[PDB]
Amino acid sequence: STFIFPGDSFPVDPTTPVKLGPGIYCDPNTQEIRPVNTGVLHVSTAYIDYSSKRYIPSVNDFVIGVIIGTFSDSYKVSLQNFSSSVSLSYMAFPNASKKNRPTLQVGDLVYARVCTAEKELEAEIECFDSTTGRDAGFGILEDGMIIDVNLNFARQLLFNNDFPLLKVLAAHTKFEVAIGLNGKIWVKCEELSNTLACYRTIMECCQKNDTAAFKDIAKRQFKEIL
Amino acid sequence: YSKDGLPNKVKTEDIRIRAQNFKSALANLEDIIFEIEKPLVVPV
Amino acid sequence: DRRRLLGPAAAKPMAFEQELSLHTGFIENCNGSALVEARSLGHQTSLITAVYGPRSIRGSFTSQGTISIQLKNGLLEKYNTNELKEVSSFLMGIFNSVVNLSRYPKSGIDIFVYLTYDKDLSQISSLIPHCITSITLALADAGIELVDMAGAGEANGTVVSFIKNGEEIVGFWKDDGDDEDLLECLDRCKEQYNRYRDLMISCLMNQ
Amino acid sequence: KDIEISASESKFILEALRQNYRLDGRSFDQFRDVEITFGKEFGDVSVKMGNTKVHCRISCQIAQPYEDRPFEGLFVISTEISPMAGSQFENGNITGEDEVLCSRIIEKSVRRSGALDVEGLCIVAGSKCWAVRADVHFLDCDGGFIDASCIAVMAGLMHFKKPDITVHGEQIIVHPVNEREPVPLGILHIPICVTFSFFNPQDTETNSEISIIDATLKEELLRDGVLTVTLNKNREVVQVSKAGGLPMDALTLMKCCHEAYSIIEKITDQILQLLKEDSEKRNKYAAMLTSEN
Amino acid sequence: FQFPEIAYPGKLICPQYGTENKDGEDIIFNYVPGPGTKLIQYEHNGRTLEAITATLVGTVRCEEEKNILVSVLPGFANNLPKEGDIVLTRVTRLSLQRANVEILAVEDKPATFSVSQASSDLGETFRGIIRSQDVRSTDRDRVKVIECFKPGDIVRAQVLSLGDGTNYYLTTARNDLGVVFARAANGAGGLMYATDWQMMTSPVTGATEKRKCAKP
Amino acid sequence: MSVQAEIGILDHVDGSSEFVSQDTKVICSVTGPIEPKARQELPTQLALEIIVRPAKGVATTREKVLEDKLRAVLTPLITRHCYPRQLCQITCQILESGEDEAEFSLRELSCCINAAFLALVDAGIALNSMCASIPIAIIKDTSDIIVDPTAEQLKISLSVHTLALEFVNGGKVVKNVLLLDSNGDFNEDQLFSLLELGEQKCQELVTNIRRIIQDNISPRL
Amino acid sequence: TISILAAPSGNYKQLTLVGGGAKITPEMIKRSLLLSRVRADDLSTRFNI
Amino acid sequence: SLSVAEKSYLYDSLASTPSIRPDGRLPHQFRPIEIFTDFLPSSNGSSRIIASDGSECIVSIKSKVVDHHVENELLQVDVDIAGQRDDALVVETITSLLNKVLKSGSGVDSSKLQLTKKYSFKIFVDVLVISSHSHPVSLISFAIYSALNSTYLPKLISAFPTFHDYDMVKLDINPPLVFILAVVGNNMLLDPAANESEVANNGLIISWSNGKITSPIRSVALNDSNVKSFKPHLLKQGLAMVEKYAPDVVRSLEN
RNA sequence: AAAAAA
Ligand SMILES: [Mg+2]
Repeated sequence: STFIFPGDSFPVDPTTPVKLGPGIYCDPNTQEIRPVNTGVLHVSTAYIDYSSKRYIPSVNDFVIGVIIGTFSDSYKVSLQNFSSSVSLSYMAFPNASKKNRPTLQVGDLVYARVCTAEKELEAEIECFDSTTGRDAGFGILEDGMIIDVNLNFARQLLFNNDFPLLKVLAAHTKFEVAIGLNGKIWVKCEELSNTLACYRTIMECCQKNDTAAFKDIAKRQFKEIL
Repeated sequence: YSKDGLPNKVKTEDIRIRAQNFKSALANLEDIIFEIEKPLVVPV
Repeated sequence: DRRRLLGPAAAKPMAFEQELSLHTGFIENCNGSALVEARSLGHQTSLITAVYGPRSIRGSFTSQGTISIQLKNGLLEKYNTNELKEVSSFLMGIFNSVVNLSRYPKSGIDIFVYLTYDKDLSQISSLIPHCITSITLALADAGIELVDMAGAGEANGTVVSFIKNGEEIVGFWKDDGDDEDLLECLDRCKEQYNRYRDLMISCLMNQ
Repeated sequence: KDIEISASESKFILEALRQNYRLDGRSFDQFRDVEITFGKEFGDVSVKMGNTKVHCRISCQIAQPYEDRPFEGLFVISTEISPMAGSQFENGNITGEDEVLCSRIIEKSVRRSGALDVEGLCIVAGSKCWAVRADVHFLDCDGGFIDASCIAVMAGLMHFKKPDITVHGEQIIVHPVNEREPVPLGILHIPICVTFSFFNPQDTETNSEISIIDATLKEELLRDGVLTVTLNKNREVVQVSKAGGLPMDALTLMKCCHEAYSIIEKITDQILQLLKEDSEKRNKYAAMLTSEN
Repeated sequence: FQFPEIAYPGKLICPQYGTENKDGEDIIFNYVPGPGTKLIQYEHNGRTLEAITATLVGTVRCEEEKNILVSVLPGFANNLPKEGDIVLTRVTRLSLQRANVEILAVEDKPATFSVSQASSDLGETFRGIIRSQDVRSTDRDRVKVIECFKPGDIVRAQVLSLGDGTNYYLTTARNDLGVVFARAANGAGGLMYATDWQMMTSPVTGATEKRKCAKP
Repeated sequence: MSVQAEIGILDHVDGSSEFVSQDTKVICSVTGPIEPKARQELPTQLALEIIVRPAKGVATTREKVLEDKLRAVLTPLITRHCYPRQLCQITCQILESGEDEAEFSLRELSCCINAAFLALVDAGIALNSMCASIPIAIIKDTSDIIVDPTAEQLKISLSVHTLALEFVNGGKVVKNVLLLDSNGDFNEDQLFSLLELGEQKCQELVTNIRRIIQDNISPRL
Repeated sequence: TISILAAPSGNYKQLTLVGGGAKITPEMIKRSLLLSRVRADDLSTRFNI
Repeated sequence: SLSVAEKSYLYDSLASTPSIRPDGRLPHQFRPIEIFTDFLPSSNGSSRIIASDGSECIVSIKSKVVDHHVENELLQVDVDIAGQRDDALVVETITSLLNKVLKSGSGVDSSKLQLTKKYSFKIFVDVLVISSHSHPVSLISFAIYSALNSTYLPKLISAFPTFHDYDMVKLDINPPLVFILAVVGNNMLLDPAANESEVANNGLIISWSNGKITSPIRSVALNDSNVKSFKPHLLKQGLAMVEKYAPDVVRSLEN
């Protein structure tokens, strides 16, 4: 693998046009491209994969947020603790209305995507994609349980279909699941013992971080509750 | 301090003409002129 | 103490013709400043007064200005903090009549008076007319509107501040001394007032 | 700053407690396994309960005793919480409710319980004496502040050894560590705190209460009651602190004293063992260095 | 003017009312207090008296407008943001429906300016808010605030209404109002200059950022 | 100068690190980018909240100096214009003095710098370059320059020093000196002889630091 | 910034160098230490104290 | 906090030649109070005063033993106002003022507290202001007065330390009184009400000892708004007003 | 310191 360090020279020649991305920084004065994080450089597209527990607002990202406040203009939703609030408009719901407002209390789990996210402006999310049949699991998440994981474990789970988690958990139990890019995973089952079994697995899988240890953990966790 | 390392009191008139030189130069700034190529425009 | 360096706490401290000098506007940190030095007999006093304002207070609905005065010990630690607060309260009772408060709505004027050096060969009673002199100069130098020039005098521990050319009184401080000195102290301090007034006016015009 | 908890979590954890289940897969009377690691210097001690990580360092200095108690010594505890444990904790805040609580609880466990001999810390009566300070460093916050800080302080004091002092007239001299061995502080008994968390769920409504031991950070936010009982191996109650919260019977109070005694006894024998293993660790190392001379 | 030219605080200038004899008719001069003066009450001969008294050390000026105005001019405080004035401000924060700033200096009248000295790290500086509808006269309804202003950029505006005693309400609708001084990447890059009214370029790194520019 | 370090020892923090040098052990933690207080807000750049607590007692003016010196190093490192109006909490807790804390605070300073930078890496913050800090001392008698000394070597030392350099291009080329502290009696010749040995030893720890990150970050990816 | 504590004897005491805006060339240190020596030698003997 | 419509009404009413007070009081009338004494067994002396507006002040008198050669001040007055800090401006002002009112060389005889040539009794005066709708300097003063009139100390045995185990000494002294005055227009007022002080042009703090006016004497601003300068004849009038109406209040508080 | 019917 090719490991990258901040401040190091950029291997990619400046001759051929290359689109930017997360992980690299374009100097507003010297106009030189330099890495600002530590990880593996992926060139297809140029970006850097680095370990981070803190999520930042970005366009077209699926996130699971919690309503921390209800205003007259929009909703105040926290995608993560201590981070700045996000603006969820009333018109950001399917079958929107003028006078009539969507029913959401403080503490309700919402599965939405980030539409407009500026660095110097308050981010905004919408409870309907733009668009994928208006139903990618978007909306209020009733009951269930959520778990905090690092951003590395969250993105690989949602995007990569070769990740042996949804594959190994589907065999142990039948359930619906929603994964956000802010390190939040929402899983709901029928019986509470199944949800608890799923929580303990992801908690241990994220800690150990091993692709081939998924089946081993899931086997001993589901047999522990019985 | 000069090259010999001896302290020299700066005249009170010295700083005056410094302000007179600055306020005069700052009041009227030279217009920065830069040209950009336009291959899409044509003469008459 | 985790704020300053007090040193070893197991240690102990050490155990053993009127003339005026006025200078104003020598501090660029504030809006107005003043230096007052007085030497008489075997007792001299040097203090500095700084005035910061008038500066706007956010959310303030006051239709007039707000004056705050605080005395500090520059060098010699003599006067009690409790007594410094008392004089401060006395001083503010004076300038609230002197300062045209109607000019600065929703604003506040902070006044800092540093008591630097005071040699003595009550006690703080003698410094009071000098504090009034300093503040009145620092306020007038700052641009703060004053209805009249505030000045005072000290006679047998009896301090009384005058405005409108001694016709009225803006402050009265009586401590220790004796009795039946009412008429005498009012006449002696009135002379000190007029003397301090003209030197204060001259101080503002000359520089 | 405050921790935002979802409505779904609050319903899930509460329902799980009714089914005798919890997130970290523990029991109601079970206490988190505590590991104790000593540093190079004497007095330095690290205590870890699950994800909860704390640190303690015992120091000493020559000072003067109070005029009220000239025949006694001086003892003080620092429980100041840094944002290192989480952004939830502000920087330099001694006015914290649960923060001053943890400080007083462990203070009552050491001073008023006669755990540490302050009379033996007195060099000269009414003149000079020893001043023992215990600074608790809260590294990671997963809950159980009171419990973890209670072990760290106690384990540290028994592992701490003050320099030997000999009185010469009115002059106080200090012996180096290489010339003489430091004398350990005298401890009569070892108090250990156990924190209880109470819950009052709805539905399945006449009589229903849930009490767990050493709750995690997520369980600590949802509790309706707080109880801290301090017990030792001497079959006696050091101190117990219950302020408001969910009102409970006197029977359930002693029910929590019986469940705690089995816990404090198990870890006190663990502390004494780890003190024994570390004492002999420095003994075998002292003999090996001498043999190579 | 038969009245003292130089005036220290507490010096009597002129009585309440005045009159003179000219052209066989009595002309009434009405003395009114002004900046530096204060109408107060004095007592003499057992009878009340009202007279204009200076409160600030300086020279006395008697002017008339289309009545005699008595004011004292010192050798800042009097200058305060009022409806119609032009004010240089700096962007403190950006929101979606508006843009709040802080007042630095105020344009005088016939350029010269009056700098308001205050601590920017406290908040004692006057704060102002520019509405999204007050950005430009062109398309008042839909205006993208991100493409107009930027944190740190200097904006020349005109105050409409003072509103409450907290925030001032400005506008950049006209041509001579907008972002004056700005740098690339929130101040990280080089200096940028104003070319088009809705476009700001930088003749150094070749960077171009969308702002609301004024007329040179 | 054999050291030891770990990455991500804390859970509820965005990024953390644990540095070990001789006897002085300083654990650090970093949370950000998060919501800043009204008093800390910076419209353009990124706000830095730096906290340094000692091993014994409460933080005093001494630690206020440590925070101020640490701030000077971490400031040019972090790209502040990537996170406008935001907060970064950097807390450094000293577990062991590793020296005489009353007379010398320059050993702990270097460790606070090292631990902080590692936490910045773990938390995933935009950094312009890399950094490494080492404690230096000069004995009165021997008059030799010792890189990363011990406790007993400081007591008999004439002058103490602290060097922190910024490294670019594979941790070889030095962009600029971030921090240079010196206390005690020393001349000009000893100064340029300090950087001669310092820059060499700094790069030794830079390449040492780089391999520590690789061993910890890569398994996560 | 550069902070220097220079003595008339020629030696130095406190040396604080922090570069946060530009590179610090060794030629500027020698220029700083040169200017600090004369500055300290001027303050050493000025009022004859 | 009165409206301007109230302030303009009360001013025109008080500044009038036949000055009409809002409660009908004459310029020399005092509002009815209530004094309780000797209710603290743990203390040598105690007092409690209730006012008309609901103002309340509790004063405690305790003592100990110390050398009078090493201690110049044998009388320490401490003031704690409810809902107020110990370093507050008004608190430390009154704390400093009362110490000047009750001092060993001002208004209190130092020979009264003299037991032997070596040791003497030092009196600690504590003040707790429960409620305050105005300047408590006069209210506290009447409380400290009644507290010192009823005091009991350990009785001496020898002469010129040992004390009597049962019998006690009753300290008989003449404690100073402090009367606050209000200057409204050209009229003087005694015992200013809450609402009266907010419109008063100025104010006076005058002490009283042994049937005579004594220090400290201050000129306090009862407010921060309508504060204006006053003619010297008002000070002579105010002092004379206190002078003639003081034997009346002293006589009342004596019973 | 918005909300309910039609
Ligand atoms: Mg109080």
